[PDB]
Amino acid sequence: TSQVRQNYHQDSEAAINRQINLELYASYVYLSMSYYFDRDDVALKNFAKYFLHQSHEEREHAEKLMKLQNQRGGRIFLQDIQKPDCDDWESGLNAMECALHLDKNVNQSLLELHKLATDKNDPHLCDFIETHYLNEQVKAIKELGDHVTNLRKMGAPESGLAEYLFDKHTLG
Amino acid sequence: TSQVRQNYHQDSEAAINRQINLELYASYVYLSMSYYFDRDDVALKNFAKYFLHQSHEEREHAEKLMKLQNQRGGRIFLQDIQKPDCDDWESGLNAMECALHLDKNVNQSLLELHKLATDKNDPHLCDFIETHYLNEQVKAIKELGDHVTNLRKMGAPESGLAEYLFDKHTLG
Amino acid sequence: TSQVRQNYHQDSEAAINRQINLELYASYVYLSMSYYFDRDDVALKNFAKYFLHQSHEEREHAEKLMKLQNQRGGRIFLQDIQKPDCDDWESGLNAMECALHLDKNVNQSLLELHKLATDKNDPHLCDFIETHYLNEQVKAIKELGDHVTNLRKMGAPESGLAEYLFDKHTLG
Amino acid sequence: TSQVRQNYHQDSEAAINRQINLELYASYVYLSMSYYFDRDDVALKNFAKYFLHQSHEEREHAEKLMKLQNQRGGRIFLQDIQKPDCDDWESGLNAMECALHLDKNVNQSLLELHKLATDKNDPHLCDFIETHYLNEQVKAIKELGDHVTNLRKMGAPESGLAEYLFDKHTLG
Amino acid sequence: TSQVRQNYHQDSEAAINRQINLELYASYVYLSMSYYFDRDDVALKNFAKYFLHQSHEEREHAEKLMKLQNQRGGRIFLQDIQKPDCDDWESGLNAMECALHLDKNVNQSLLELHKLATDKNDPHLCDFIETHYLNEQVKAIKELGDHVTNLRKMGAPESGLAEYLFDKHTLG
Amino acid sequence: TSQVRQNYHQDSEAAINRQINLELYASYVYLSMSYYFDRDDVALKNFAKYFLHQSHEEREHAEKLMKLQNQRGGRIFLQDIQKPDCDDWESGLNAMECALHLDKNVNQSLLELHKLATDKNDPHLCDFIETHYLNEQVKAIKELGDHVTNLRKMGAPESGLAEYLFDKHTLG
Ligand SMILES: [Ca+2]
Ligand SMILES: [Ca+2]
Ligand SMILES: [Ca+2]
Ligand SMILES: [Ca+2]
Ligand SMILES: [Ca+2]
Ligand SMILES: [Ca+2]
Ligand SMILES: [Ca+2]
Ligand SMILES: [Ca+2]
Ligand SMILES: [Zn+2]
Ligand SMILES: [Zn+2]
Ligand SMILES: [Zn+2]
Ligand SMILES: [Zn+2]
Ligand SMILES: [Zn+2]
Ligand SMILES: [Zn+2]
Repeated sequence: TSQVRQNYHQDSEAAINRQINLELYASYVYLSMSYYFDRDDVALKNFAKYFLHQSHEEREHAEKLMKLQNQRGGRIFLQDIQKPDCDDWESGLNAMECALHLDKNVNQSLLELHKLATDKNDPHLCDFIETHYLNEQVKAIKELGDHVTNLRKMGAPESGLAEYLFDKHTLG
Repeated sequence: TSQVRQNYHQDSEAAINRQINLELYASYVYLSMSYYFDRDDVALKNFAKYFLHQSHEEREHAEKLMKLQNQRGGRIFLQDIQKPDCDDWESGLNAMECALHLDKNVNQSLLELHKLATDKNDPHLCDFIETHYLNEQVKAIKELGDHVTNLRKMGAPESGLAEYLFDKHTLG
Repeated sequence: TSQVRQNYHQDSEAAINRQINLELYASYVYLSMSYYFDRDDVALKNFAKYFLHQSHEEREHAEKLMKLQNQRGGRIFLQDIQKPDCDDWESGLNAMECALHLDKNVNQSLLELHKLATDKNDPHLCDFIETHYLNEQVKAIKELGDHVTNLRKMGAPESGLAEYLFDKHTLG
Repeated sequence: TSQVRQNYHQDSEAAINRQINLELYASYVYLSMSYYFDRDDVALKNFAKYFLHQSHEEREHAEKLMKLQNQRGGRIFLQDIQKPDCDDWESGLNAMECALHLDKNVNQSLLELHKLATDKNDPHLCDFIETHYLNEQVKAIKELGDHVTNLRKMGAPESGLAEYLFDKHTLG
Repeated sequence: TSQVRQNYHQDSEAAINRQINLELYASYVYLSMSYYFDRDDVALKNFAKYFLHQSHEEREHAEKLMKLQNQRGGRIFLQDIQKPDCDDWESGLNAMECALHLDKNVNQSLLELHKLATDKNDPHLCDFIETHYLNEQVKAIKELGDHVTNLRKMGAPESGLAEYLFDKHTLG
Repeated sequence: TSQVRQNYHQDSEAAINRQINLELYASYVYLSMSYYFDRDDVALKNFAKYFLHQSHEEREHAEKLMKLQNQRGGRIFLQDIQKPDCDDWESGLNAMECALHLDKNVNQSLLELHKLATDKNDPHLCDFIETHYLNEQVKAIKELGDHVTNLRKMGAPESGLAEYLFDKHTLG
């Protein structure tokens, strides 16, 4: 038991360690999506940049949870980072749809972490999650939804014109 | 035999002289492609600029090989620069496809030059080719492939809209 | 088969994909080592910074190989990133010893990749590896060896004084 | 027939296409002369620079004629660029004598082009040639004559002292 | 056996130690040549400066090889630096001829070192030699050849006028 | 006999030539000591810098004596530079002790040179030696003595802590 540990439940500790793995996984999915758009037969450079940015943010989120763990006197236990579900992400629209899905899954896990912190009366953990994670996640999900909507309305994925112009005018 | 000549095989000398002619030819093809896009009935000003830039780079590559020849104590022997295969390059997509083809043919010749330098144990020539030519060539080929992919996906050559917007948003 | 692919052997492609996984793994090991030094019962802030820097460099190395793959017309296939061997890295000296070991293992893999590229007469891949990877790896290994030597001479891991002063005067 | 074509005779069009080839050839001769002076057994660096500058100007002149062709609604037809008459240009004086000769031959062709434009009552072509080509050509020829005179008076080609000092004091 | 040593053959180690001695010797020859030109009965101040610069570069090359040795885990073994063959270097032309000769001898040794590194499959050593040594050596040899050519053409060593003007206009 | 020679005894000339060799040797010893501290199993970077600085100063001292020789109308005769007595300098303290010893040996030779110049009534040589050499040598010896004292008092060579902290706080 850490000399700093206070009001920090075993279950919260375990849940943070799960959250660290999930942020790392999300980072990995976005890394895979970015370089898919860097292929010579896909060639949408701003989709690639957009997803590489999201990838580095997810890693940064992981790092902040790892800092949180040590702050509270918890002990970090890392797990394998699972390769993503796809190697080939099909189109800019499909990738955005999969990103939206992934962000909601990460959000659900954040919400469950907050429920747990509430159940354990850990107001420091509750506020940490609300301050750094919940509103950022909500903004991301709204942005990914906006992107999906625009791509669909432009006639993606069928219109390669649509994905080309979106890359230029929205992601550029 | 030059007072500077050292470890420089007759065959390498001949092969450099062939490479100088090929870079000059590539310069010429790109020159022809540029001014095709400057015609009043083609009128894609950024395709024209793009290909004029590639043309001057090829000439610069020729000049660097000519410098290399003299550096090593070889003797430059120039040959006719052959007019390109086409006068009319048809479309922005077709021109990019022909540029891709040409760059791979030049790359193949660079690779054969490197094999020869290796077979003759000429590490200075090997590194010259790797330093100035191989990665530049690989980048060019990846870029031309990206361009071809985007044009095709936008609906070129049939969509004159596609070639117009590509000229603006990618080459502009 | 990619429109850009040229002189790029199936085996090189596979070997790059293995190298991408290994750089990612090394990134992960360093991430784990960094936050070990951020524990309240370890508390060596510059060891933590040092290893976090190495972690981000490894990720950057992975990203550059992923770019290389697409450049050459290869296809990126990602694998799980394995959790590191330890959760608790014991001391600054032990962590540096494990870092040295890891960097030599990564170097060995780089060397095998270069042998393969040589055997396949792929001078572009040979030079890529020499330019970005081999000398950087040699510098890292020399630096980690210097660090290990100094820690040992100061009386680490037994002297907590030694690890404290090294963190201040060398890593600070 | 181009939508822009006006008062532009078939013969003028053909003559411009001949002029483009000749400027390109002159560029090539000067390129060859430059790198002759870059040989380790010739080694007059400012003769080399001087002739490389003239080479790039000739190419630029070719490009301006190609622009002219398209401006008027003509169609560019490129021909082989013939290798120059010599590989070895003998001395700085001899090269200047050959440059003088070449510039007068190019001038003669410019004058014949102007006669033709006059005979076809094409005042736009007449003025184009007078504005960009005739006075520039006359200056070049006067300069090359000045250079030849000075080299001869200094005792070139026999005095290697003379060619060395001219390179320093006039071309440097 | 060094904790950093990897893929570094005993023969490479020995060959680096030989190369360090040769760069040091070349430094010494150039030092001797410089101060010959500083004699009151020779008095060519820019020949003296030129050769002193080359001398310090050679020492710097030695130092970089010594760094390389330690980088790879090799052990530096220094040998006597032999006094140069001459005390009196006769003329600016003769000194340049001897410098050319010396640089080719050093180049030959560099090439043999590269053959050895290749035979031992040491791509790090191969690239080190190509990156820092081979092109620098080729440039030096081309420059020394240019200098020899110009001196000879001006009428050195017989013309003391020629050596005086070369010192001013080329080395100044 | 040089047109500039005046009041410059054959013995002084010979003694200067001996002094040039000794400064060069001292330069070499310091060069060897520097790179000993650059080994991965020694790793004291500021000891390495300190001794490399001393090395370049000794070379500069040699060069100034060579200038002196020519100034006075003497003739420089160079001898082999002998490899130093050790390859492995053992510790920072031992290296400083050997440096102190070497500097006193060089000082003794300077003093004998001054006695000779005095005996030959060569006030220009006497003052040259006093101005550039004697006080610089005395400062060096006092500094090396200070360093030795501090290392000994800190518990070097046995305390690797002592050598590490001295490198940081005194040589850094
Ligand atoms: Ca798995
Ligand atoms: Ca709150
Ligand atoms: Ca033909
Ligand atoms: Ca596992
Ligand atoms: Ca290389
Ligand atoms: Ca012909
Ligand atoms: Ca000897
Ligand atoms: Ca000896
Ligand atoms: Zn996140
Ligand atoms: Zn090229
Ligand atoms: Zn790496
Ligand atoms: Zn012209
Ligand atoms: Zn050298
Ligand atoms: Zn001294």
